[PDB]
Amino acid sequence: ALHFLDINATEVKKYPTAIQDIIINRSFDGMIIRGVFPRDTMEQVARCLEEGNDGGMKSILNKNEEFGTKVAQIYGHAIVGQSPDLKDYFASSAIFRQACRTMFQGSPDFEEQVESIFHSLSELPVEIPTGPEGQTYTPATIRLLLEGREIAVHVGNDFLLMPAANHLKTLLDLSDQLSYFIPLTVPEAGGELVVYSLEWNPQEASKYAQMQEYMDDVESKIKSNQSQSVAYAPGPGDMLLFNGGRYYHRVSEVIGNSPRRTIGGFLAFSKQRNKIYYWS
Amino acid sequence: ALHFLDINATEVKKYPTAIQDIIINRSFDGMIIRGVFPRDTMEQVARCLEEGNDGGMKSILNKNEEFGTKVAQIYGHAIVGQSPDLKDYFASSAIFRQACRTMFQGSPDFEEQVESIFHSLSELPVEIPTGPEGQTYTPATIRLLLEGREIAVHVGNDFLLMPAANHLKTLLDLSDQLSYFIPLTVPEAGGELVVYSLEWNPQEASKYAQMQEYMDDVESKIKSNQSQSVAYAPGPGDMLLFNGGRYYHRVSEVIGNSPRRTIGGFLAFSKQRNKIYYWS
Amino acid sequence: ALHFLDINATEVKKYPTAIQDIIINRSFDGMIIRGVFPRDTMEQVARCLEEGNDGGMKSILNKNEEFGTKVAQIYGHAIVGQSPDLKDYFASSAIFRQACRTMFQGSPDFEEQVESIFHSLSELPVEIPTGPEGQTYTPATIRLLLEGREIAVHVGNDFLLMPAANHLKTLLDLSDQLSYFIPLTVPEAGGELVVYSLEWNPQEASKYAQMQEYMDDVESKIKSNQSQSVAYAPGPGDMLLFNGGRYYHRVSEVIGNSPRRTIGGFLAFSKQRNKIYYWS
Amino acid sequence: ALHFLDINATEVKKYPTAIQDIIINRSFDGMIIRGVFPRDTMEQVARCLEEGNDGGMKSILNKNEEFGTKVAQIYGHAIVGQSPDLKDYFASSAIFRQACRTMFQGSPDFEEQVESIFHSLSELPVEIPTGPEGQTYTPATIRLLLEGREIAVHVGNDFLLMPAANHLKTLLDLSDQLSYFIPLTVPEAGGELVVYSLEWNPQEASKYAQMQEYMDDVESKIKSNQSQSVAYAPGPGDMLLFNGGRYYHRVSEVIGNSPRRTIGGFLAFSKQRNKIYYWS
Ligand SMILES: O=C(O)CCC(=O)C(=O)O
Ligand SMILES: O=C(O)CCC(=O)C(=O)O
Ligand SMILES: O=C(O)CCC(=O)C(=O)O
Ligand SMILES: O=C(O)CCC(=O)C(=O)O
Ligand SMILES: [Fe+3]
Ligand SMILES: [Fe+3]
Ligand SMILES: [Fe+3]
Ligand SMILES: [Fe+3]
Repeated sequence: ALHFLDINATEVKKYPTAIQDIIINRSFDGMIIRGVFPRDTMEQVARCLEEGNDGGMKSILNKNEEFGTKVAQIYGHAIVGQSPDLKDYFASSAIFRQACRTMFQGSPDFEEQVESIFHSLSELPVEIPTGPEGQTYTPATIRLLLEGREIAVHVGNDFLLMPAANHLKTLLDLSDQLSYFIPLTVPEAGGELVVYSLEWNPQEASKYAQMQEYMDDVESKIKSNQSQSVAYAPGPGDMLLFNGGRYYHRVSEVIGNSPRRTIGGFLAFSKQRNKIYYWS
Repeated sequence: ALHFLDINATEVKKYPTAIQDIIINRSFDGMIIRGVFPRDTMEQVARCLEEGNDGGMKSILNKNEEFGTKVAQIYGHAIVGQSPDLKDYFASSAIFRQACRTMFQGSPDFEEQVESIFHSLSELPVEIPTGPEGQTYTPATIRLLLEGREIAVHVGNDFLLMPAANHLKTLLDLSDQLSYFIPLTVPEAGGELVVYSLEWNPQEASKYAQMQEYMDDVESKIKSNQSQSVAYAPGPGDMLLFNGGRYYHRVSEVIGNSPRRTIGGFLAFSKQRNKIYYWS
Repeated sequence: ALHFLDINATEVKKYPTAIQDIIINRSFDGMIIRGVFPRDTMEQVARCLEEGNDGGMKSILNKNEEFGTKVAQIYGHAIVGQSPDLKDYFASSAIFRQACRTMFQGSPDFEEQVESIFHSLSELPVEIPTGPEGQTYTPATIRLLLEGREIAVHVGNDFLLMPAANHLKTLLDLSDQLSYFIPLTVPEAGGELVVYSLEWNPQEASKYAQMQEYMDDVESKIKSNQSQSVAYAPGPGDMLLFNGGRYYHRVSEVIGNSPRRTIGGFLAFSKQRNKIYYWS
Repeated sequence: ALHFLDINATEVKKYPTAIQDIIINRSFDGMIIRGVFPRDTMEQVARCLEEGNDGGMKSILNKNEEFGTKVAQIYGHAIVGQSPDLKDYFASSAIFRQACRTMFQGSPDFEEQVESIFHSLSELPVEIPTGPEGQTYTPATIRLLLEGREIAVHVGNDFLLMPAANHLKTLLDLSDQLSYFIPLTVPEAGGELVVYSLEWNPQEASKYAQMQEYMDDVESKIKSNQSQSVAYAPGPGDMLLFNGGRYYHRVSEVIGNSPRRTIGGFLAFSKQRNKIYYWS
């Protein structure tokens, strides 16, 4: 995958076509924007969580008990895997927006930082979606991978077929959706983003029990031997931004004591490609 | 290879046994210390070079058109591969030290920063080697990889068999030597450190033309269907520290316009293992 | 010339107006400061050179066989007669500053010593010029006159019309510049500083091919019966400091085996006469 | 005059024939031995005088004029121009020896230093003459030139025709006598030794009233135009040693406030050239 930019956050202005290029033109596949947040910012935010001085965010922590101890714990309600009503999603999302502003102590505030990055890369306005009759979506979600845990293979564009999506399908240009995330703490080893070469293909994916078996099965029947995969491990405060709507991806198993705290969501164009919408 | 720590530079204090461990105990193979330098420092240093406002360092740049256009250009003379006199090495090394101190505007000074990091990791004293007749070795070297170029496969401990080494072998405990480097600028793609599992020794290394096709053997050497490799790409200000004395390694071909500027050298114990020596 | 003080370096404090006096008021013409350096220091420094234990200085020795065996060899690059770039000047100056500190083993360090003398004589601060893009100028230069050789007539203030001067002219008050030098070894005979009574006169000097013929030609057309000259021969560690910017001068042919080794440079005021600048 | 050595006191050992050479072979004319005494010693000795903490030497100071303000004040009796009895000479000579040993505080003792120097230069024993009836001669004499004063022209070898000499003529090999002196303090300008090229010539000297009009008168009658003279100015602790017995010589008029304090005497071979005698 030509998932390549590894850009200094500073020179982000040099790519005012970058989002349009990944989604629509598909000329490249993702970016690594280095230093979107100060490593200091990330360590104090990551410390708030670890103790409890967190603007009230322990109160939306959804350790995912009965999915086994092999998928990620997660602060705030992730819109993926929600009842199509969105009762509790719109609810936790307000808590998240507030508890987050607190923790970042405006040095620099999470939401505005991310917005200017997305702004500079698209040159369109950036908004978090307003719900049907005024609720707020959440701009992002903090994922917690404890040692041993991992996030399994999945694709962005399956969300377009999910009933919870039904509101946003009315707001969004139904292009590819992008993923983005910024690490608060990194693990000692592993726990790296792995993007597969293979594109969005629901028809053939569904015929497998667990979707990793689809990735494996492909990697046998394709035996050229380039590699089908490419893996990154962005450090604290480095943003990773990519066409996760299109490409199958995952996170490696976390090695060693220290967990992988990591905040982010998704990102896409809107109906008539005017605003840039970013949610989770 | 358990080339694994990915530590935040801040908590470098928690590992005061770390260097002895990589070299002497071989209990693990390397570290990535995140944020040894402020991203801000790294880009202004990189701007100084790129412009010319460089404390006079342009006068020791060695573009190596002597070797075809696939090896790195390099500021200051790297001690590896010099006539045993070290005349032109000791000279350029004096220029390096001043121009380098200059460029960092003591915010924070290169020699001082790196020294405290190596200190915290050993709790031994850290010194730059003084030459036979009072000269100075250079503490490091700025390597410049232009688009298309690369660094070929090699091992640190071959230096121990080299003529230019003859001085230091009197100064060093002849254990493993470590490599270390800090990226000033990162490329768009590629140009990543790849460390191979294959260890240092003198025998069948001698039997070739030379050495990337020692990563001939390397792969149909092994396999079950292992990894002979591990690959890293540290961002601006992130230090990479590893037992490159022991394991064969290289740097990927740099892809894309912007070049891979990178400052660093090597690192080892001293005759009766008290102070820690670091040079380039 | 009232080139007269022959002061014991000790009582140098008694003349805190001295530099302002020679340069600006021109109330007297120069000093001989006896014992700025220990005779022990001068013999051990000169022995480091003579052998090779020189902190790496042999590598900036510029024998000038390109000019006939009529002018002096010289360690380090003298700023006079340089391309206006100062690329190789600034480079050697870095080397010089290092090898010099080394050789003096801080007993007492060259730069520190010299600075305190210049300090006491002006009561202004003393600095070595930092260059346009962060380089260092050389605080001094070691001159080597072998037996038979000599230094030809010249004036300090021509440097003001030289293109290599273009940087410092922005830094200096464009007063007269003074010379200073301290003998490491003295020759058996000859090799003495000869300062002529004649003042700086570029227009009329330029009409001569060899500038000595200007000194001769004047000394015929003037014949009163005083003397036009005054000549000195300071022993090891004796500093000679005088207005060589204003007056024509030279060094006699060296007689006898032992060469005339001598370290020194020039000395001047700064733009708005605060700081004292000294270089070579 | 080949009055040339300007040797470092250290390497005085390299010339074990030098005294025999100046006196007997007349192969050269004199030496300047740099650093016989520490500048530190010289100024603390000079401070003792200037104050009064002088081991009692004020009691042999002969402010001298009886003779017009033409010649120098002088501590102790100089043997030249004495009653042939030597009663008052031998008496002041005892005083001088004690106050002098005193003032030097054995750091290094005057007699002992000078003796080792004369020793290294002859490889003969060195002694101060014991008088006829057990008295001592003085090893040296401290001369004091105040501002404006000077020493008139003279030759060493007239002393041989003087009645005050009659004793030593039984002691000395009647070769040439050398003069020697070491400055304790130097004046601001002038007050330098001038040795003329002209040799010892009593018959023709005696015909002039003032011995300078013999020097002027000669320098007119064979007007070629090299120079007939040579002039020296040794700093504190530098010894000047030369065949002043043979050549007419003098001291410049002292310029400026600070006087020219200076200790020294003469030096010659002994009857059957074994021992080296030195007195004043
Ligand atoms: O590592 C994360 O925070 C999530 C990775 C992922 O699957 C995504 O890009 O949404
Ligand atoms: O990245 C660099 O600066 C050179 C890499 C290398 O060969 C080393 O670390 O020893
Ligand atoms: O003797 C020297 O070192 C140089 C003399 C000279 O020309 C100067 O005073 O600058
Ligand atoms: O400076 C002196 O001590 C006197 C010089 C002199 O005439 C002598 O050497 O005897
Ligand atoms: Fe995802
Ligand atoms: Fe290497
Ligand atoms: Fe000069
Ligand atoms: Fe005399």
